[PDB]
Amino acid sequence: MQVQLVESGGRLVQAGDSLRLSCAASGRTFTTYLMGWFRQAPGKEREFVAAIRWSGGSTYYADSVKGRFTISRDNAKNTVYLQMNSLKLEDTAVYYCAAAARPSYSGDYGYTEALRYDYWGQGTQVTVSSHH
Amino acid sequence: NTNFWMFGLFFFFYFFIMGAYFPFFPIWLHDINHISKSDTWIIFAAISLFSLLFQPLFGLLSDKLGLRKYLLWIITGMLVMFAPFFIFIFGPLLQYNILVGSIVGGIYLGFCFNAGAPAVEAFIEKVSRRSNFEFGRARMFGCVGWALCASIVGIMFTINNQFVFWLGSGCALILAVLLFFAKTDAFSLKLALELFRQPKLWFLSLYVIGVSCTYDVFDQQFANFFTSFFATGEQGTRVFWYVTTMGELLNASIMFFAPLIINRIGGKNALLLAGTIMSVRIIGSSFATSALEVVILKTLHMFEVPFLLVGCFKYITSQFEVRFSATIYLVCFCFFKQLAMIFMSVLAGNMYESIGFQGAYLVLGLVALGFTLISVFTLSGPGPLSL
Repeated sequence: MQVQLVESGGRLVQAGDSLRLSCAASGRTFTTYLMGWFRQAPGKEREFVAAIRWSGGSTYYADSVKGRFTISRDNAKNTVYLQMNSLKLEDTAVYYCAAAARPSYSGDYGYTEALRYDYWGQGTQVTVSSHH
Repeated sequence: NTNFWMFGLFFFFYFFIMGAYFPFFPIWLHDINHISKSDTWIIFAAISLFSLLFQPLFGLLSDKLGLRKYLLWIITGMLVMFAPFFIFIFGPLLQYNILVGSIVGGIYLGFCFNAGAPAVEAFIEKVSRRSNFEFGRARMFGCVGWALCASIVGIMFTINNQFVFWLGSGCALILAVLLFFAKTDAFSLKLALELFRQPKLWFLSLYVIGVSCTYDVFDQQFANFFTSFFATGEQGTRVFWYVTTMGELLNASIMFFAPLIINRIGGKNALLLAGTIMSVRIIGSSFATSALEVVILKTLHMFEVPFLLVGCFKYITSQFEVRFSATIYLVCFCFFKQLAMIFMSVLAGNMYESIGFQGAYLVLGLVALGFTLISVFTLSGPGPLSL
C-alpha cells in the first residue's frame, strides 16, 4: 500500500509551555479514513493520545490528556496537528502519528487500539523539563 | 392451524441451531481448538466449495420430492450430530492429523446449513400455500430463534462452551418431532434445463449477481469497519452484537407485516424496495462520521431482509411455474449468489488497499444502486410506475 507519514514538531519545552506537532502524508488521499497520535516512553508502552477522522473531524482523546491537547486536521494539505498546551513532566516521550486504511482479521480493533492502524510515522521526541 | 405452528416452530429451532454455528463457530476454531487464523481461512474455503454442489442438487430434489419430507428428514438427521460430532469428531480430527483431513468433515455444514437452510425455507414455502398462512409469518420465527440463541453463545460462552452445542443438538430431535407430527398433502430435469434458456431467469438472476451478491460481500468487512467506530475493539464489538440481537427482533416484527405489504405492492417492487435499502446502506456506509450512524446502518439490514426473503418467493411463484420454485430459488438466490460471491469478495479486497474503504463502499453503492435501478426494466412484472 505504502503511503507514509512524516512527523514534525517536538523539541525541548519547559514545564507549562506549548508545542505544535504536525503529521504530513505523502501518498494519501482516499484511503486513510482516520488519523491518530500515539506516544511512547520507556518504563511503559505505546499509549493512545488522540484520534480524528478526516471526513467531518470528529475527535477522541484518552482521558489523561483532554482539555490539554487538541487534534485537528487540514485535508487540503495532507496534515493532522496536535496542539499541546500546559505540558508537564510526564508528557515526555516519542510522539507518532498513525493512519487507517484497510481492514485486517481477528476480533477487531477500535480507535485507541494501536494494532488497529495500517501505517505509522517514524517519530519526533518531546521532552518536558523537570526544570528550566 | 396445523402446519403453521409446526413449521413455524421448525424455523425457531432450526435457526436456533444456526445460532450455535453462525457467530460462535469462528470462536470455537479461534479459542477452543487453538487453530490458527491462518488455518481458518481454508476451512471456510471448503465449507463453501461443497455447498456449490449441494445447493443446486438440493433444488432439484426439493422439487422432485415435492411435499415429501424425505430430504428434510436427512437434514434433521444430520443436525442431531451437532453435539457428538464437534466434540467427538470435528474436534480431534484436524488437530492431531492434517486439517485437510477434518476439513472434509466440514462438508457436514455445507449440507446442513449453507445449502440446507434455504431448502428448509423453500420446502416450508411450498407448505405455506397448501395451508392458510404467509411464508413471512412463521419464517419470522427464525429471527427470534436466532436472537434467543444469539444472546446464549456469549453468556455461557464463558462457563460451558459445550452446552451451546449440546443445547443445539437437543433441539435437533425437537426438530425431528415437529417434522413427524406435522401432516402435509410435476416435472423432469430436462424441463428444468428449459428455464436456463428462458430469458426471464437471466434477468432475475442478474438481480441476484448485481444486488444480492454485492450486498452479501459488503456485509463481510462491515464489522471491521464498525469496531473502528468505538473506542476499544472490545467495547466496539460488544455494541455490535447488541445491534444484531436487538435489530433482529425488529426484523421479525418487520417480517410480520411484510407479507401484507408484499401481497399488493407485488413481487417486483418487493425486490426493488429490498434492493433500495441495500443500495442506500451501501452508499450510506461510506459517509460515516459517527457510530450512532454505524448502528442505525446495521439496523437497516432488518429492513431489507423482510422484503427480500418474502419478496423473492412471491416473485418466483408469481412469474415462474411453481413446478420449479425450489430449484430457481436454490439456483438464483443461493447458487448464483454464492458463485458470484467468490469473485467480488476478491475484488473488494483489492479495492480496500487500492481505494481503502470509503472509496470502495462508494463504488458498491453505484453498482448495487445501478443494478437495482436497472432491474425495474429487466425484471418482468409491475414496476413502481403502477402506484
